[PDB]
Amino acid sequence: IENSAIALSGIVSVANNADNRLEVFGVSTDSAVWHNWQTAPLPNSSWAGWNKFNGVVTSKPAVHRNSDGRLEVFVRGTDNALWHNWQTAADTNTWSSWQPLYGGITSNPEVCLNSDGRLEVFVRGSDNALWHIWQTAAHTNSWSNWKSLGGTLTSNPAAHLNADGRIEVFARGADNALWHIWQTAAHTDQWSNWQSLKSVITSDPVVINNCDGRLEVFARGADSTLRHISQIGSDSVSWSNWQCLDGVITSAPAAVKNISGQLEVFARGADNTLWRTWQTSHNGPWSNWSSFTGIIASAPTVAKNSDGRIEVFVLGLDKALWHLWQTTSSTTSSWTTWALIGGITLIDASVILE
Amino acid sequence: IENSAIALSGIVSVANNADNRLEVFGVSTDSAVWHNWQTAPLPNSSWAGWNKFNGVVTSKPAVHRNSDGRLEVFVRGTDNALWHNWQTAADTNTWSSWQPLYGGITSNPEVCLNSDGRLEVFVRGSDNALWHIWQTAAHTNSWSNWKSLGGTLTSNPAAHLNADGRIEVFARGADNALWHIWQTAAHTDQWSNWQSLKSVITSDPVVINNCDGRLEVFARGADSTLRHISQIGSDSVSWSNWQCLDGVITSAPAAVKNISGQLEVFARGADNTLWRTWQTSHNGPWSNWSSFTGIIASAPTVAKNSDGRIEVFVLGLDKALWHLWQTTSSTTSSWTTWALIGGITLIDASVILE
Amino acid sequence: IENSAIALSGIVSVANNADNRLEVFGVSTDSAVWHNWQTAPLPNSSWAGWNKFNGVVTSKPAVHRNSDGRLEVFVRGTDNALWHNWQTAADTNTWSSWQPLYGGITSNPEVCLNSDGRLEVFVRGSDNALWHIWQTAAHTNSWSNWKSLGGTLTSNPAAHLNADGRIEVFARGADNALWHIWQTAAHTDQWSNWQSLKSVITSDPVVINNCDGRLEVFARGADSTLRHISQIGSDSVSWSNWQCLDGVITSAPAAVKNISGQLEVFARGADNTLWRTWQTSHNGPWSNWSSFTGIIASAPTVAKNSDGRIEVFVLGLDKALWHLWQTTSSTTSSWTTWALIGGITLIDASVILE
Amino acid sequence: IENSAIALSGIVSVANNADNRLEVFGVSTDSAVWHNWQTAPLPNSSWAGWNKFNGVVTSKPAVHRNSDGRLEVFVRGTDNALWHNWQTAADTNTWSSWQPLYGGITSNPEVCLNSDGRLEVFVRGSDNALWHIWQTAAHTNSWSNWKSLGGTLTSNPAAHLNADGRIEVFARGADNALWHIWQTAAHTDQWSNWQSLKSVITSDPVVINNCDGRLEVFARGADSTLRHISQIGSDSVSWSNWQCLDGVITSAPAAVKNISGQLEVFARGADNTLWRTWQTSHNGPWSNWSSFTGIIASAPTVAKNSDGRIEVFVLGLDKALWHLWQTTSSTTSSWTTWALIGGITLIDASVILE
Ligand SMILES: C[C@@H]1O[C@@H](O)[C@@H](O)[C@H](O)[C@@H]1O
Ligand SMILES: C[C@@H]1O[C@@H](O)[C@@H](O)[C@H](O)[C@@H]1O
Ligand SMILES: C[C@@H]1O[C@@H](O)[C@@H](O)[C@H](O)[C@@H]1O
Ligand SMILES: C[C@@H]1O[C@@H](O)[C@@H](O)[C@H](O)[C@@H]1O
Ligand SMILES: C[C@@H]1O[C@@H](O)[C@@H](O)[C@H](O)[C@@H]1O
Ligand SMILES: C[C@@H]1O[C@@H](O)[C@@H](O)[C@H](O)[C@@H]1O
Ligand SMILES: C[C@@H]1O[C@@H](O)[C@@H](O)[C@H](O)[C@@H]1O
Ligand SMILES: C[C@@H]1O[C@@H](O)[C@@H](O)[C@H](O)[C@@H]1O
Ligand SMILES: C[C@@H]1O[C@@H](O)[C@@H](O)[C@H](O)[C@@H]1O
Ligand SMILES: C[C@@H]1O[C@@H](O)[C@@H](O)[C@H](O)[C@@H]1O
Ligand SMILES: C[C@@H]1O[C@@H](O)[C@@H](O)[C@H](O)[C@@H]1O
Ligand SMILES: C[C@@H]1O[C@@H](O)[C@@H](O)[C@H](O)[C@@H]1O
Repeated sequence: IENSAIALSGIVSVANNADNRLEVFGVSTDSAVWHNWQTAPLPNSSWAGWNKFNGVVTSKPAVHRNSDGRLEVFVRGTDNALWHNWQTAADTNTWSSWQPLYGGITSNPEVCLNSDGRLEVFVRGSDNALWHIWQTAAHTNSWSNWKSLGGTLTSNPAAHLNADGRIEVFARGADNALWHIWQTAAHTDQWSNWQSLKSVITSDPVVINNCDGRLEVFARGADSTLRHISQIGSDSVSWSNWQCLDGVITSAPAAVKNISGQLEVFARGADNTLWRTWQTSHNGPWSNWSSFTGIIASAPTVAKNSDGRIEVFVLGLDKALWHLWQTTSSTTSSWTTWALIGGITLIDASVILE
Repeated sequence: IENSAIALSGIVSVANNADNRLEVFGVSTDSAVWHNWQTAPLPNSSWAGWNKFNGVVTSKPAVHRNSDGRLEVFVRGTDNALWHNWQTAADTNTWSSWQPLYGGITSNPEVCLNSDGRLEVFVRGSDNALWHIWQTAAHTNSWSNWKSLGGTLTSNPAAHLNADGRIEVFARGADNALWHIWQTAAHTDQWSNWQSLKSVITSDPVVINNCDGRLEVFARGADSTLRHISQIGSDSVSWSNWQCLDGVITSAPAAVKNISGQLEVFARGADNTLWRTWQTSHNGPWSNWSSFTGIIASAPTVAKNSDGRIEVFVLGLDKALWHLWQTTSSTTSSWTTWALIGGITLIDASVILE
Repeated sequence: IENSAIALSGIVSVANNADNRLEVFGVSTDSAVWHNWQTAPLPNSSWAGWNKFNGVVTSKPAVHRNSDGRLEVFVRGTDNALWHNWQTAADTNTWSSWQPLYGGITSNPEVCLNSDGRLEVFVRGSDNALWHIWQTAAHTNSWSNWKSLGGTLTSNPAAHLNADGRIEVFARGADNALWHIWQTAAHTDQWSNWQSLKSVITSDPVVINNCDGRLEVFARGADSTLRHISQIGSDSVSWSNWQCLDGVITSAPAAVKNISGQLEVFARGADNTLWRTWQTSHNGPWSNWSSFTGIIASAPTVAKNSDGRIEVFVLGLDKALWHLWQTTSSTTSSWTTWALIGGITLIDASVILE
Repeated sequence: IENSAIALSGIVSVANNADNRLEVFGVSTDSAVWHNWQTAPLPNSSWAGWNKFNGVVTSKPAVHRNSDGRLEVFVRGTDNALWHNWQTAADTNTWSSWQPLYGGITSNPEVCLNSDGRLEVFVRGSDNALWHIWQTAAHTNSWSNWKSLGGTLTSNPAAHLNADGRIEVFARGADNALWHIWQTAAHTDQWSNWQSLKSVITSDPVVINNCDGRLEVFARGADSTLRHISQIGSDSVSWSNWQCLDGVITSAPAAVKNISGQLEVFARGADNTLWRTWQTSHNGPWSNWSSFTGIIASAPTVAKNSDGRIEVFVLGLDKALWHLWQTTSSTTSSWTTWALIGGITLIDASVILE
């Protein structure tokens, strides 16, 4: 792989509804977003079946739950602008049409919830800088003007809240290194400058918070293995050294914090099957990768059910969506084998960043 | 103190709105619930001023945020039944009138959110058993019938979600020991029998979840000191031994999990000032109690702001509400001194359980 | 129990030889010290049988391994002075006679090894102060003069090295509180003043080091339950709050750090059987006490074998020594039932401090 | 670097005496072992000056403290056999002549102390297998016959005790991977088969025990960065995945467990200066490498003083020994700059394994 490669992404975006039912969003062969959902937040739930949103789109969709429980989806349109739609009531299948947010965008959109309940969206813009736009009142359709955060991006952005409520954004730069930028006061328009975390990454960055409030970042490296880095925490502005984990991976990674407070990462492996690794104790070392049966055609997208069971979605070789999950809440739970969520096929609509 | 004492309670119930603004609920000299709130989730926010809900009540009010962001308050009425009111839209001061849930209740109400978005309320009933009633659809005014969980209670109930989504309820029994009962499957009407955690407690029990998903319970003991116990976790049905902490306390305790993932407890001390103790490292031993200046006339009620700053409310010697808070997000932050939230005086409306 | 009670002590002192074989020292009905030992450091080792040291003694004996591997025993004599004897070669049954160290002593002796290889002995003296005497060259019979550390003691002293090589000594004071005093530079004659850790204790204090270098102290409290306190560590001069553990105990406690780095404490319980409690995770909460079958007539004395198996010695109702042990090295090992180390009976020679 | 490279080794072997004074052993331009030592275990100690052992040698020397405190040194002779010498009394400069242990050896010797006080030495033999010989009685000159443990080695062996007293040996195999072999019962002649830990390493392996009893292994990898792996512990036979740490290193690493229970590693860096990294919390992530001033000409050899201060020895550009150290016991201590231990120059006598 080249230093400038971006590993194969997830084929859906997933959210929990207000009632915690899982719901997935992908793009079909008609270049439209479709969605499907659990009918009940139970281990044996049926799924509703695929439902279409009319309108042609030109990126992967990003979904987030508002602070009033309503799901809202962001996508690039045929005009290269940002568009969004939403549930008009939490847990209900009454959606708005696609509505315009304008701008000129050149990445998939990334959405985060501020600590004061306002959604905020981050994209690469026409000048390759990071741009952003936000709700100006929590869970309301009153949006700011577009504003630039500068930089030169070569991946999609990834955003996460610090434990103190400050949004921090990670993105690969022109030197193929991981860069980041952050709010310097919680949920305020006061941002740092861009700083480098060095290294080279060959996927979009993925970020998660540990129990103790430290952000941890995962990405594929130049040698095609998973690597990770973390905030050293307490008063400090610093981060750890980077570490690689052995095992060649062939997609973006997806990270989750299990019921027990420990980190787990999923990725397509060198043999094109799903691999999983977990921290074996607190902060701990990481397990050898474990494989699930079956060749997969996207990165995993990982979610947690209402009862904390982990569930993983992928593109199959039939170009449909498949999933598997933990059968019980224990971190030692058994797993199911891949099952089909049939009715449509999906395409990878991700923006070709080059 | 007698084994059957119940330490002085908090004078308000507090919640975060959908936008994370703090809002408090107490009962004034007119025996009505009044509320007040931060106008913005900022460290220097003004407060709106006290607003009254018409109607005479006969318990402490309990508030919880619905899964759609709307606050909802529960209280006993003049008819000894349960009543409730709610924001009709998240973050807005448009409330319903008090509406009936019926029943016959003999404690303050305790409200919990299931892991599937449905509110559930626990009370002592006319027969001294634990009773419960719940939303049958998330964030909707469709409520179940009343149902009994048996037992014989001598404190108010305290409810908390396990990390796997099962509600567990703690209450003092007829032998003055801590008892508990739990959902055996997440957000389902399938409950355990009552089991004893032994000991004797002389306050309502207070419960919190640690980072690693273990519940921990705090209460005042027979010797008037704080004591605590925790789930041993992983696969186990067991709990730890009890431990006491030195230092005589003179109110119910209030527990909070700080930004760093560590536990802190607040309580009125032997000298009638606010005391605080914290875990000095992970799981760790506990700090000696630290005091804040000023005599206080209730237990503390503790909350966290949108940026993780801890804030504490108490009844003053003037019978008004006072508060203090961390000036910044660090666990080493300085604290303010008590400041008045003036405009009304409060009474302790707690149900006299004897 | 009275605040000034001192719980029943262990009936033997135990050490590991240079080869790690266990060896025990007690006083028989002839008021002489006798000893016995494992013939091999193996789980099924035979014991040599009881061997007598000629000479009448008037305290419990204290043993320590020199920095050259030779065991050395300290005891009060018929003249109320300190006496000592030693192996003349490591792992060999060629002992010196009792030889004089003089002084006037009014407690059992306590021996510690400095971090520079010199033995040091702490006693209560004729004026009730703490006194000490030491080897002036490692593992040599060149001893200092006696020197006073002041104070007013009401228990035997207990000494332990800090992780940085400074000896620290714990003893109950005239107010029945735990006091302590320490070297302010490693293995140097530069000591702090006495400081109080407050509380009241009703046993000799017992001290151990945790993995992370923090000392932890265990003692029975005024309410006859185990209590404990620890250094908060890093740069700090401070200690934690005290915690009690439920369960009435009826002897001194004995603490051990298992193979896994976790603390375990043993004590005679309220029913006069051996009880055990362990930290269930790192720093963690403590397990409920677990009992072994059989009424015992002393506190436990606890040791670890060459392979880390824990072994516990007690006085039986026949007035002989009994022991039990872990059958394998795991912290989940099964335990044997009490077995007799027959051939003599023992008396409790502890100095009656009142 | 090639997969079969073995990074530059330490220029001395170091031990603590019975009194904890540091003492170093190297080979000079006369192909003889010389040694030097602290005269007192103090932060400002003078060093005695270089003293020669007569006799020409043909490997790096290995030293270990016996269970009776006497230092003992192992080296290959001009006849390719193993030879050894020892202090005839702990802490004294009265040494034996070199005495024969015979055999045919083709690596540097590695010495370990069993948990029953017997020294054991591991070498590569004439057939490239691992061979061993041991004291048959603790701290005695009664040695076993030579015995083979098989395998095919391409590095020097590294031995360490498990927490349960079982010796485990690590060595690079014919495939350049890390292999290991272990006692299956403590201090017994009952060994496992060889098993692979996979990976490729380009230095001798270095092993240390964590607080919690898990062995951790450090080595340079194929990409010239530090990598490490650990036992997953409790009941398990398994190890973690390998992790690399960023930063190109140019010598063997040296690992130490500080006062606080945390791991630190030292290595010559890409700029030929001494680099250091530490675990920033428990098990934690690792700090970015920190550099000390000055170009160095060997790997570091790391030791701890009687008071826990870390001290590091290296070969200078003048071909003499230099050292630096922590000025106080805190893990935040300042460090000195390199100072000369003058009087001789040293050569790297390591056996050329190819
Ligand atoms: C998502 C939107 O879909 C339709 O609504 C188009 O008219 C827009 O340009 C956009 O593609
Ligand atoms: C998202 C942003 O869209 C508009 O406001 C442009 O002027 C910017 O360059 C950026 O493309
Ligand atoms: C991910 C799925 O894996 C197996 O179940 C295959 O049979 C499917 O086509 C799909 O690739
Ligand atoms: C809270 C309610 O307040 C009024 O609405 C009364 O009519 C009810 O009995 C109840 O007290
Ligand atoms: C809350 C409950 O109220 C009614 O349904 C009563 O019949 C019960 O006894 C209990 O008091
Ligand atoms: C809690 C407050 O503490 C001090 O500030 C007093 O002056 C007030 O009356 C009040 O008791
Ligand atoms: C331990 C010693 O035993 C004998 O050697 C006596 O003569 C001494 O006074 C002392 O009791
Ligand atoms: C151990 C000490 O013995 C002597 O040196 C006495 O003068 C002291 O009072 C103390 O008793
Ligand atoms: C400690 C031992 O416990 C039981 O085994 C009794 O039969 C013995 O007499 C002794 O008390
Ligand atoms: C270390 C030994 O040194 C001398 O004693 C030689 O005679 C031996 O062959 C060996 O080299
Ligand atoms: C150390 C060993 O030395 C002898 O006993 C040889 O026969 C072996 O091959 C090995 O070299
Ligand atoms: C390790 C030492 O580093 C510097 O102090 C140089 O001046 C020396 O020659 C030596 O290389």
